[PDB]
Amino acid sequence: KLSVSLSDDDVAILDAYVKRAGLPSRSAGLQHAIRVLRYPTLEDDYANAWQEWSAAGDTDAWEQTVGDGVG
Amino acid sequence: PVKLSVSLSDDDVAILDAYVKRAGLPSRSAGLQHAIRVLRYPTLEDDYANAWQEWSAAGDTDAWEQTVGDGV
Amino acid sequence: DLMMRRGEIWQVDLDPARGSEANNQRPAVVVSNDRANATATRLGRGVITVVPVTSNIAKVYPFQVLLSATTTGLQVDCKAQAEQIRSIATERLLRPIGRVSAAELAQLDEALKLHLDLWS
Amino acid sequence: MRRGEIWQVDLDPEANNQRPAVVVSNDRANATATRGVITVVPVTSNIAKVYPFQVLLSATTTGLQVDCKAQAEQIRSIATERLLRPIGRVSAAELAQLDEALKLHLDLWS
Amino acid sequence: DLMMRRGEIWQVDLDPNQRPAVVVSNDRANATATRLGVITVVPVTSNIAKVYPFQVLLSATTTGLQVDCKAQAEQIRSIATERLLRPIGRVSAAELAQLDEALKLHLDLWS
Amino acid sequence: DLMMRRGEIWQVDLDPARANNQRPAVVVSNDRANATATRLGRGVITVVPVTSNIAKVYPFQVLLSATTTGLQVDCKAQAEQIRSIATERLLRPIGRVSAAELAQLDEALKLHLDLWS
Repeated sequence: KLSVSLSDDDVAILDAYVKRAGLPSRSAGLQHAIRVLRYPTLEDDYANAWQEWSAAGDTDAWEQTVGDGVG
Repeated sequence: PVKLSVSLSDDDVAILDAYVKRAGLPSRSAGLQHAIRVLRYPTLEDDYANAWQEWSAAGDTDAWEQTVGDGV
Repeated sequence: DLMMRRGEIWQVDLDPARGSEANNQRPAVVVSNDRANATATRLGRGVITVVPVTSNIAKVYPFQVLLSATTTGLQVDCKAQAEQIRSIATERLLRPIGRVSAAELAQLDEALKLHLDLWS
Repeated sequence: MRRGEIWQVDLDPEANNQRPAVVVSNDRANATATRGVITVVPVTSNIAKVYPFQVLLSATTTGLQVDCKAQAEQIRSIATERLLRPIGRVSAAELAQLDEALKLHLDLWS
Repeated sequence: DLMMRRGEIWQVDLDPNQRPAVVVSNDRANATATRLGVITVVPVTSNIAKVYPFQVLLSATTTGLQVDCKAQAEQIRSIATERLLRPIGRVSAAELAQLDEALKLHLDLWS
Repeated sequence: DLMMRRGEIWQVDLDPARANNQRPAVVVSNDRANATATRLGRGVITVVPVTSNIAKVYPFQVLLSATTTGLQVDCKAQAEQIRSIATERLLRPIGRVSAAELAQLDEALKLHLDLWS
């Protein structure tokens, strides 16, 4: 547990995010923020991972399961 | 200046301190201000890419280049 | 302003064959993070993760969340089944319906943490 | 069926279409699944890159022949009848890494 | 010899070509600049299909900009005073507050 | 590819014709934009021109102390000359202002642009 000093606008942004995302606490909001700071190229990581996945044919391999448990 | 008591894991505080050292910031609080702004604008990088692409794509904006040497 | 993002409800095709193959056509809540979702929308293609939704309320379990027609845009009251979570190609997105309320989204986060043993 | 185990999965509708995956649904849902789906994370041997939503599983403890990676971004709930046989299980550290990768991909606070 | 004030939309001459821009330098610096000098402005365009966080929607007025436009704070520029031709109008205090936020976002400034 | 970062001093080309009106400038745009422009190889960077005329340092200008690596003479950043330029006008990196000098430059920008609270 720490004590931080932020501006009124900072706490307003944080509270709006926590509200929109349905998070239980400002600490949860800040955890999301830190997790975003943590991975700067995550969008790129997803693009490349999906590219590997499609290039290997794995969506065709696993697609027979897409309807399991439903219907 | 609003003050908060917040609970962050050891790993989370390590990430925050690493961002602070990385960005040459004076305190964890400044680190968290940066983090909150990032929270507010999640697609900012793509926003800049698209804004620059539209700007360069418009021919009515190249004229602004003519001012690059004003005052110097 | 639905943009294919987390918390949004979309009608998706869950049939392996798709085409003229009938049924397996369900609403679903997007639960993949919005960096992934925004990447899929930017590329026009990707792999998202959704929680299927059913109008057969039946017995409600702690890993399922009641979704109300008043807020979601669904025609009837439904139930998100976190135990049926699955990643799908964005090609299987059919039609945006709306999004869950903030309360419903919080409880769907709870249900996911329970189903996947991610409570801390 | 327990969380963290690697199992061989039947992906047929025919021939030999079977692939390993890690069980990530909790043990009790696994025990009551046939009342039915088990939630698994696919695994691949291509480890040229390992992204933050993916976890390396070390051939020492896997039971697989080579180092692999669990692709938490490809999580899928599948029919219980597809779980053929157990091949191995991840270490406690690998399973914690998989927890973090799942929270990351699914935007889940902790 | 006109006075140019922060928040005013001005028509600027880009000749070595005439474009609207919002004055964002403070009025002390502007008053000095008319006598010296450069004024810092934010270019305005009519392409409002998307308004990114470092841009501000300027709603059309009857006497100013006839169509909705946007101020692009990511294109902020300091230009020679002589280029400032005429005032077109004033952004509202709400539009200028949004422009302050866009400038702080783009320039990594707080408070 | 050279990563442009806020608070770093780059040699920039400010001539409209692209004539040896090149001079140092401090990058002041945020590093999300800067890193995007770096990653894509195109974009627009916002900089503050620097001059070796340190006759008087007004509150909207910042004294930059000379270093062994970067600027060899003391200079001043002119926040009143802030301008956005295409990335191809950034020629080569020279150095980096201190943390204190960058805070000073924050205050100078907020003063020149009326962004103070």
